[PDB]
Amino acid sequence: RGYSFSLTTFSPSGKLVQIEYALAAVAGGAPSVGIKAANGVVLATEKKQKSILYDERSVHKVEPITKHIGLVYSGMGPDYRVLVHRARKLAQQYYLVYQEPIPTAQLVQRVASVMQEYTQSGGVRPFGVSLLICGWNEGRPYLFQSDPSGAYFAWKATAMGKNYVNGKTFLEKRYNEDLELEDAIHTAILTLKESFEGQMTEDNIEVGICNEAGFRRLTPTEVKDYLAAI
Amino acid sequence: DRGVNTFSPEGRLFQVEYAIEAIKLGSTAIGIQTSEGVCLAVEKRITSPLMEPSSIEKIVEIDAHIGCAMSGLIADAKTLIDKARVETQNHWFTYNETMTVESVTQAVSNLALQFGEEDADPGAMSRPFGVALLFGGVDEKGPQLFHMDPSGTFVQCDARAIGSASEGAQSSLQEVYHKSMTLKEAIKSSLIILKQVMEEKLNATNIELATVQPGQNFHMFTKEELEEVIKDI
Amino acid sequence: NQYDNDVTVWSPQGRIHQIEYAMEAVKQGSATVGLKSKTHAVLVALKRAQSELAAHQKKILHVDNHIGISIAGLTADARLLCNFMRQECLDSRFVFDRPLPVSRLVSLIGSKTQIPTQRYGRRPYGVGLLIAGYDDMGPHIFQTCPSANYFDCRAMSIGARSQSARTYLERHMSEFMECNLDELVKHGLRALRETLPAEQDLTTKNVSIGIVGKDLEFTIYDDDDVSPFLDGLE
Amino acid sequence: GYDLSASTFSPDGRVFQVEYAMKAVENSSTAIGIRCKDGVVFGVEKLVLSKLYEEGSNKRLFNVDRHVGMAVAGLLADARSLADIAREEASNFRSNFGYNIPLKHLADRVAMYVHAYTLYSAVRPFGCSFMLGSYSVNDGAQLYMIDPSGVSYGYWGCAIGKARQAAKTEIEKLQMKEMTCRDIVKEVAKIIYIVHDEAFELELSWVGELTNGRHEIVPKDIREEAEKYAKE
Amino acid sequence: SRRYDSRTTIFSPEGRLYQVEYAMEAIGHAGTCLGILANDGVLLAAERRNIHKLLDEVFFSEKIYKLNEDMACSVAGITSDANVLTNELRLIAQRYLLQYQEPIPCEQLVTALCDIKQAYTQFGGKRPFGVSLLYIGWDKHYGFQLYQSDPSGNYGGWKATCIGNNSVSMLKQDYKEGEMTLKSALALAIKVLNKTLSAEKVEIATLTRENGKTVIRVLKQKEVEQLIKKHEEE
Amino acid sequence: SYDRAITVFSPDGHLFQVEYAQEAVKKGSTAVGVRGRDIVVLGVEKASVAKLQDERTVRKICALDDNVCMAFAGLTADARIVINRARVECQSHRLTVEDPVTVEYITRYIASLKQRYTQSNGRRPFGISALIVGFDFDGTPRLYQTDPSGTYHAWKANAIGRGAKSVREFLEKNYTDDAIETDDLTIKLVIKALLEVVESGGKNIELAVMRRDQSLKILNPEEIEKYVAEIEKE
Amino acid sequence: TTTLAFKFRHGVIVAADSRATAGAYIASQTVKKVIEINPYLLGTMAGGAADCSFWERLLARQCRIYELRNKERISVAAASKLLANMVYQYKGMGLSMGTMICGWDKRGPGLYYVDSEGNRISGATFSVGSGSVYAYGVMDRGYSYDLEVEQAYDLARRAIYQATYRDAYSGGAVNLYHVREDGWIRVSSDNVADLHEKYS
Amino acid sequence: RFSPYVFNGGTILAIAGEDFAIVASDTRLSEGFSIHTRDSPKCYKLTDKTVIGCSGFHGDCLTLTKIIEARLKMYKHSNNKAMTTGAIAAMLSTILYSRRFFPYYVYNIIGGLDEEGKGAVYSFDPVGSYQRDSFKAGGSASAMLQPLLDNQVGFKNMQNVEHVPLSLDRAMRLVKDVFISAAERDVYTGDALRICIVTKEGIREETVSLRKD
Amino acid sequence: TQNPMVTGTSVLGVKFEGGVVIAADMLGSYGSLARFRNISRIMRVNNSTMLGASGDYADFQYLKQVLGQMVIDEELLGDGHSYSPRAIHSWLTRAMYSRRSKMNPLWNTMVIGGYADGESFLGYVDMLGVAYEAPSLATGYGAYLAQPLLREVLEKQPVLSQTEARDLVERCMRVLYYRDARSYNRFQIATVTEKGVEIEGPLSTETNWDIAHMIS
Repeated sequence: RGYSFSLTTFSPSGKLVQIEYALAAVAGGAPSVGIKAANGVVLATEKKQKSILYDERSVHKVEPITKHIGLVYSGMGPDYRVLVHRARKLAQQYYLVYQEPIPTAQLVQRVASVMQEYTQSGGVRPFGVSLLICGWNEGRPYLFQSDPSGAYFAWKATAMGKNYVNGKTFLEKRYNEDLELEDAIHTAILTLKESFEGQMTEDNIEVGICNEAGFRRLTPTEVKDYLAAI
Repeated sequence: DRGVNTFSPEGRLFQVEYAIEAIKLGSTAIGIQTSEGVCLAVEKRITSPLMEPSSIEKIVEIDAHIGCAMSGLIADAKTLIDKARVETQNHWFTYNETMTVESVTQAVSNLALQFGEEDADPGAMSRPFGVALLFGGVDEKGPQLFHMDPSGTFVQCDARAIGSASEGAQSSLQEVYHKSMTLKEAIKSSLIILKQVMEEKLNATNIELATVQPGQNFHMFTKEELEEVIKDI
Repeated sequence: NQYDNDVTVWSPQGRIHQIEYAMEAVKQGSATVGLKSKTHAVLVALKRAQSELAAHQKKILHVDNHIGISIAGLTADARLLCNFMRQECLDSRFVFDRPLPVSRLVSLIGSKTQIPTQRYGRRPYGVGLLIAGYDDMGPHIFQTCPSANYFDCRAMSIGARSQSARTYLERHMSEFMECNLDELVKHGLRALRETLPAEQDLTTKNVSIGIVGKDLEFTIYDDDDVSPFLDGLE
Repeated sequence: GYDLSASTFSPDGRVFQVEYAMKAVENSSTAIGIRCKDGVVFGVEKLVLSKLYEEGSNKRLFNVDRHVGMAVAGLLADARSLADIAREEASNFRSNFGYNIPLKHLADRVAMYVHAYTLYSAVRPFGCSFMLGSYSVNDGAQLYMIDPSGVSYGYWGCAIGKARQAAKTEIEKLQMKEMTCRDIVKEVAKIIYIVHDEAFELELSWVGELTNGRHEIVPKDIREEAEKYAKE
Repeated sequence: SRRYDSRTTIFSPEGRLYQVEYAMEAIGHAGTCLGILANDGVLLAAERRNIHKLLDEVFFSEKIYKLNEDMACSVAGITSDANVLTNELRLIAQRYLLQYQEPIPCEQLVTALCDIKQAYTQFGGKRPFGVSLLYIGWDKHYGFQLYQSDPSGNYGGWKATCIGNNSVSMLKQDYKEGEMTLKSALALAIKVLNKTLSAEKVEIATLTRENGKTVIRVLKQKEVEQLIKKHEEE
Repeated sequence: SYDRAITVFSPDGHLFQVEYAQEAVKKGSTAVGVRGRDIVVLGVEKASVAKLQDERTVRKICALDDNVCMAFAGLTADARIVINRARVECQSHRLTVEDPVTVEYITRYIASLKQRYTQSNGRRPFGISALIVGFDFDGTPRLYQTDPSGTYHAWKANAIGRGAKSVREFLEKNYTDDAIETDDLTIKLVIKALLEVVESGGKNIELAVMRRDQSLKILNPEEIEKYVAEIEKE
Repeated sequence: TTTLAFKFRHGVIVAADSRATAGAYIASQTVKKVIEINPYLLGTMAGGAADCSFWERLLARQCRIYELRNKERISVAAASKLLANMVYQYKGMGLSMGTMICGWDKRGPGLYYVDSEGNRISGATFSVGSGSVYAYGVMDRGYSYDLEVEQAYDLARRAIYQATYRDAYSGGAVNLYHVREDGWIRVSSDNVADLHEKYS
Repeated sequence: RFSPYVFNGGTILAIAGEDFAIVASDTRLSEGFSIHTRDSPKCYKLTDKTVIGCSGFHGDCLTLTKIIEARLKMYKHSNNKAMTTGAIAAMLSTILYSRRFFPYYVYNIIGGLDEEGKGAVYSFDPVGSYQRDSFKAGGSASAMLQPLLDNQVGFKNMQNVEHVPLSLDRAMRLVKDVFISAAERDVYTGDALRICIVTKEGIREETVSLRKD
Repeated sequence: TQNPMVTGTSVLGVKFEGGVVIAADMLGSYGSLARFRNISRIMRVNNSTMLGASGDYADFQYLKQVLGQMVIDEELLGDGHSYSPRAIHSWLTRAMYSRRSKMNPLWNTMVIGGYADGESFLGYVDMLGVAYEAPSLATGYGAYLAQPLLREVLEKQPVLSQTEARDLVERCMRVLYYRDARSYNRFQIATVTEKGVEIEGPLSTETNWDIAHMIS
């Protein structure tokens, strides 16, 4: 049982062939924006299903890691769910040994640590989910993104998934360092509104904020509320 | 490629019939069982003359009354020579007696065709032991020498040649031995080494000879005994 | 031939493509013949001398306390398999304190050599045993094979050009279930004396036989003791 | 080269190491099993090679738990292997739960054993179709048949082997439900002698009210009574 | 299966290691961060990723990592691997303390990390750690010293060696080996980085001391705007 | 847990992984040693370490415990593992028998170790080759040269580096009895032998001597110059 | 059991008695309580008749493996050291033994003393055994390094003669060994009664 | 809490002459105060020329004879040579020692004859210490039979009787009288000793009864 | 040892010209409390061998499922070859010696008997592994009480008919009803003959309390 040989390896050019394919599988994923704001963040994403047939209260893409840290993805479906499982477990190891909710930076350390050995270690392919992190952690909010390589960077705004160059350029245009509450939600909504493939339905987007009282998903009556206030 | 535990479209294993080769590579050794002993010799093929020739161990004494003579891929035998002597003193330990030669040869040849890729813990072997050797030994049955293969096949032998001279020296040895020692089998075996000669007229620097006689235990020959024999030819 | 990485694969017709090729690897081995009477079963083997001269790589083996074998294929792998068969036959001497019956013996080695046929990167035990023993009923004789498929046979011959020995031995089954030891082993040696390359003699050197049955231990007849078995001219 | 490994699909979803094992029982002889109201009757074709093999040289009607049976088709090494681990499986059931093993659970258990053994490149699939069969006092004459794919179905008159293309037709035209197994032991020879189109030294075993949940090679008399269905 | 393995731990027919010198070409794609020692302490001088505004605050950067009170390390190549190994080697540092109550003289640490990284290129079939990271440090035994290592495994005292693209030859015409006077080492560092620049797109960090204990400074913002106007010509 | 058999027999008895290690020792430094009958002496033409090396950590010359010391040649990072395990088991052999550990035994441990990596499952046998010099309880300045096939020879020059077939044929020519004196003719023979290959010892060569179970002394480039000058003067 | 050993200018005498008790009933009057591990060294036994016999038996195996493996005679400090290693790593398990490891080597007469607790000391003279301290007394009254061969033999015979006379758990015979730079020899198999009539 | 040993009793004797070895026995195995059976042999025919006696705890005596029997067979066709007697004594010494820390509580005596033909007899403690002798009964009446054939065989504490070597008539009459004496005086008597006697031509086995109480 | 285990008391048996008869009382005595009355302690195995139990009954249910599973397993190999009562005795011996060898011992102390091909068999297997053969056996206090009546008649004549042996063990079982405290009235008597194993339970003992009214 098992293989115990790495399938991720170095090209003759000198680069990882599987990781750039993982960033291709991320770049073919659903678009998701994340905006660091002066008191709190907003992590919006786009839930377009096949038909109007499914339960849009069944699966989530905003979902917390146990205290005040939500994380949203773009790319492969269930590999995300594995990273939520591992991330909740690592946050609870940290909580049972140090008796505080985990600093966001350390959670990104350990999630980027567990995503690294799937670029090695016996036949496993890398995850191909570049999920991004939020978190209030004391004083000022944080935001990160763990690539399927294992790198991570903190910033003020980003996008990912489909056509993310337009998201990074557009958020580079419209960002202010004091831009703080629901205005961030506003520009997040008009970053997903940029493509969306049509009509901007409230059941096809969900956002999550970290407004100094724990990460919480937004109820579907609140997104449609600001979709009435467009 | 293909692995080690696969059979060849000829009929045998790949790694075994490849382990019959790298026995043509390497030095040549010969042995003659007689009625009052068994003589072993090997032309250990010194490369340069800038050097010390009396530390190329190709006649190795397993016990006091078993001496082996390896060839081929040298120093691959040291694990199974180690198993030969550890098994020897285990036999003397647990049973308080001497051994046969088919018990050490029985014990070593079990380790020959015992390898594989995916098996137990990685202290196992990958390639087969590419070293053919033969245990010259004296027993309470008789003096005898057991020619091994890398396949684990071991046979009774009284006149056996290994190494690169496994055809011409074996065919020469086929017609010159029938009777007994009477001191001249060791002088009619280096004569076969004298026909074999690769680099040098077989002086007491490039051949190692050792006999196992039932009166003594063994005798790894020193230099003046060797060149005492070479002077007689 | 992409079926060379190959005791996991199947040829597209039905073939597993190398554990029948281990059956080739015991067709290549030396010839032998065993048979059974109503009372005692015998084994007869000719021993190849690929050297100066030798004990000719002694074939038939003592495993037992009346369950004797006759190997024909790889020799180190044969010795591994008879250290298995030997050790658990003595284990059935230890625990149950009865003679281990021959059928359960050959069946559980038929389940022991069947495991590397199953799994990955492990060659089959390329040896064709020709085991023979006397349990409670008549003296059984089992060919087993590297394909782990034994046969409750009578009067079987396996090895190099042993098919001619079978076709002698197939048309002379009528004088079995009689034909005591002195005239039985003659009837097996003149069955063995067809696998030889048509030049005249079952010598005392190369022929080693084994006898097992009623009121006698599995007894090996070597270079000397085969000389009282002498007859036939063809 | 989407072949040669059981962990790799086809480009239309068809694991070729399973269907290559399926023809690997289609090149082996037949073994029919006929259900009726008092039990299940097996019958196996034999393809006796030489005269050197004696009667029952290779058993192909094994038994497992003193009531279920093992009419096998393919490689006898693999079939004998899963026969003995079926013996160990009913051993763990009877030792574990006390109650004598119902056959549906044994067929599902051996079925998922040989199926879960076809999910890995580190093993080959089995090359042996086989069928079970018994009845408890309140079970009904349960029999099941298991492919090398690992699928197990309850049948009435299933037939595996080389000539199952012929053998399924006569079992379908035979009256299936309401006869009392002794005649169908006799009638099994008619199926075996039809499907053998070339020593055919056949062999039968069953479980029935003449057995009370057991197995016997026939007892031995229908071998000289169902032999009298020559000339049909 | 043996058809699937990349076979990383194989010598080339030219004798070299294919997966190791592919890591050496991974350094030349992304890599900066030279290091200069003096009679006084040692400094790294580094480059960030690009001009992309969208970056709020790094506590330490993604380049300079703290290891003890008296050591630090900088990183080239693949940044996902080295993070792991630097936490790994950080563990090594602390357990030397647990074994010895010493602040781990840095050559012990570099030797340990190079032994485990050599162990990943020796066996296990995995890809090697694609990072040629380097180290600065101090011990009571030797002076201020920097070491430099690579994914092959060897290392050395590399008094002014840089890593990554555009390879250090100018430094081996400019470094005065006797005395260096660390302010002028900053000047030489912004010379080399000025040829290969405020703290938006540079990351320079020094190691100095006061009264025995070492001080690792990351050279906060306005010091870089001092040194960037310390040129006219260069 | 990687279990692929790497070091396998190809056809014509050629064990390709080991000969690939033979080019891997053919593509190294140029180590050389002389058994000079009361002294032993080494030398390895080093590269441009003066430009910016640290001479303390460029050592092809190490020390095992006090008397035995070796000069590896090839891959320069798989060697250091063999250095460490040689030092460890050398201290264990000081634990059991408590001797000034004989050079024969430790070089049998090195050759047995590399032969144990020509056997195990998937770990690439080393690309190093040693010069185990030293002494024993009674003088006897024995030299040993190992091999990636684990074959050690007790020869007296063994120039086994990269351009050292010319050095070993030179040392075949010019070592009979003129170097039986204390140190000067022996060290002159070594620095003559490496000045055959490259240039002057002010940048290139470094040596080490060992005298009668004391004082393993390296030679700084000020002292090497005197010998070089004498050789030049000739 | 009362063994004894002392070195001087000509090798070392190793002497021992020959009785083997079973608490109070005694088994044999003739026990070979000196193990001849090779024709250059020896080794004694001082209690736990299967323990000491097994561990000098196994010491004979290990030292013979050293003879084959490093083609030299084993140094006596190596044999005593590895004995102390193995019976050290069975310490506390009820193991009880004690021995001389004498024998000439390339440095000295040897005579190390290794027991169950793992002392492993060098020595000039020892006498381990059940009573055995009687032997200490009488041996250390007549011992000097400047002895010749014959009164050294009489020093051992009188020494463990009195140590077998006064002690209860000793007696039987006395064998005596004088090893030097050829290997051990045997000089006696006398019993206690003939020594008693020999010396009144 | 369990006491995994009992003392099933039994006394077994072996005498080494010059071409024979009288391995005596007894029969009655018994613990506590009730006897179990009167059939049980204690001399086991190992080879044609080696006979063990085996007394003490009977179940561990039995398993020990299974181990030394099965490993004698494991030797015999691993070297194509039967065991000698001293090699039986050696490997039984390391079987008895190999399980030391939960020991084989069994006193066993190995009779038989050597390679040259002269008889030998090896004695054992329950942890393994072999000495060759010409007497030494063992196991229940160990301290009862021993001083008689210290005198009538070894001739110790005895002046010039002009002692002759033993034979199959003097030593034959020397085994029956000591077991009727120990039948009188020991409690673990035996009712019928079965003297497995070994000779050069082969082996026979005389039986004669005792004091049955 | 740790708890009041549920025990029996005695399985006494004697062999006879013909077969061998063993007998035991049905009792599940929970340490001076007859907690289980109708409880069979006589195992049937294959048609030529029998088996009892005297000590712990839970370990006897363990042994009846491993003996039962082993004998049906080797029973369904076909090829004849059932277990002679050699092999049940020897396997049970090695099971118990290999069970106390790890100090986790089976606590029951049984007697197995059976009629082989030629003659009968009656073997004892102890808690510790003390195993032997005897013409007549008894376990527990029967080994103190039934054993004198058994090795008195069998010292006079070592040949018994079936009715003499059956009345003999009925009388011995009556004696154990009189003297053994952990003994119950009804008992299974059970005989294996040439025709096989048969168990005739349960029986009774005709008690003789006529000496009671002479006590003053």
